[PDB]
Amino acid sequence: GRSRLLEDFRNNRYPNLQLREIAGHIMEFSQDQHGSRFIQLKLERATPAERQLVFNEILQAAYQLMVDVFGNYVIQKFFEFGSLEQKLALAERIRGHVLSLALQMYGCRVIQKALEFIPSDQQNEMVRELDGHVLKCVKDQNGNHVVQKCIECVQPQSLQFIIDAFKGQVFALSTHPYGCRVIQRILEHCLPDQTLPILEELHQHTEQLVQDQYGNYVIQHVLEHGRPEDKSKIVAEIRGNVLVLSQHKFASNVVEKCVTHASRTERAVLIDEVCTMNDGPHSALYTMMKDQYANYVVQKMIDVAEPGQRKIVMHKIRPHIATLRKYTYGKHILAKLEKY
RNA sequence: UUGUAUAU
Repeated sequence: GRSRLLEDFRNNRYPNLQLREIAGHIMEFSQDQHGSRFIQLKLERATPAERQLVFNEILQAAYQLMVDVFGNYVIQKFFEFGSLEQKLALAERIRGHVLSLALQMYGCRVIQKALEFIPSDQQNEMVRELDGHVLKCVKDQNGNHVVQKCIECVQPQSLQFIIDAFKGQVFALSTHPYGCRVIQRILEHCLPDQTLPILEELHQHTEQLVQDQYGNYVIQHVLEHGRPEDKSKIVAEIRGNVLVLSQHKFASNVVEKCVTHASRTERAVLIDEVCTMNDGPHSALYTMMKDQYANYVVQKMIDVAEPGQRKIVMHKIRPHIATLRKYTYGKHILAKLEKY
């Protein structure tokens, strides 16, 4: 299968091989483990003349290289360092194939790279080829990265169709391992008329979402980047349940984000809840300090509590200081107390 | 190494 030239190249007969010397052999080298790398390194410091020579041989069969295990890297390099005309030509070779490349293990990488460097007109045209296949792409291991990329690179106005497709299924997608990702990208880049519906559904299912393996990340995202109004709705769902959620493998993380990003009043109230409320033997705080997950919440509470309130928290912990040593997680609270 | 998610 390999030509003499490539054959000899792999055998090291050409230690000083230059781009111009593999003329007529570009496609072959590109689909070869070492040949590809050989081309990729020459493409970054090659005269636009040498680059065109390489371009001439891959344009026609560009797609074949896009879905190639080693060839997809040569195409990516042109989208990044090639000329504007070369990027546009490759873009034309992609036309009509966006969907299949987006779901392709190697091609999805080309699509993502292309979206980053082509003009808005070519981006929009690429995006439109996904019209009608949004959920299929969002749920695909390769395709979800292309959708995320669209969301971060394309004018949010051209993404409305993705928003339309997400309406009514936000809860379902927020617990999906790829969907939770796309949803976080939508919250960071889309327009208010587009994030509003998404947020309304996230609020509707906050209770289930904070406890979900993936949904908890979506909720934490809102706490770390959302508007105060959205952050407050989330904090309101958490209050009254601090103790229980603090002991949950997934929701405990959301409790921490609430403590950290809540308003001054909200923060004081969440901490007080566990300083006042009693849990069977002793207060909620004591049970929290001995728990495998809640001990982290107590520490976050010590860190952000205001001086006056930190004092209250310390006094609550104080009496248990000697006993804490006998518990796996209590010990970790003792360590935290050291600094204080 | 006291506790959870993205790919050549």
